[PDB]
Amino acid sequence: AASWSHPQFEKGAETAVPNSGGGELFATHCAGCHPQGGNTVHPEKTLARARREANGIRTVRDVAAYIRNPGPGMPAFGEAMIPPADALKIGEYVVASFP
Ligand code: HEC
Repeated sequence: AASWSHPQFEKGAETAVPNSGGGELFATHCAGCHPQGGNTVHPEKTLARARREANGIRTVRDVAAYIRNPGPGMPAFGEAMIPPADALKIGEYVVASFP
């Protein structure tokens, strides 16, 4: 934006980003408390499939919903921090990763 800079018709360059990967997003937002799918804050609440499913957290979209209003000691993630597409990726990684 110099004095001589011209108007543009082009728009939306800002949002032309790659889709982030689930593993990286997990490492960034979750692995601190859930390393290797465990739980360092509440030891009984691991991400092991049977345990997630005991509370009805069965699918990718169950994960992506759970993080919006989770249990004590876990922060809630709203949609500015973890947009819907990113929530799905994190759900995918949880389901693909922790038996
Ligand atoms: C620590 C500050 C946490 C961060 C960051 C994340 N989680 Fe978490 N998680 C944490 C606690 C203390 C608990 C137990 C809450 C309770 O009910 O007592 C959990 C639980 C989960 C679960 C399972 C819920 C259940 O079985 O009832 C899941 C599926 C889960 N957490 C996923 C998850 C994801 C995907 C995160 C990053 C986006 C994440 N957690 C962050 C502690 C913390």
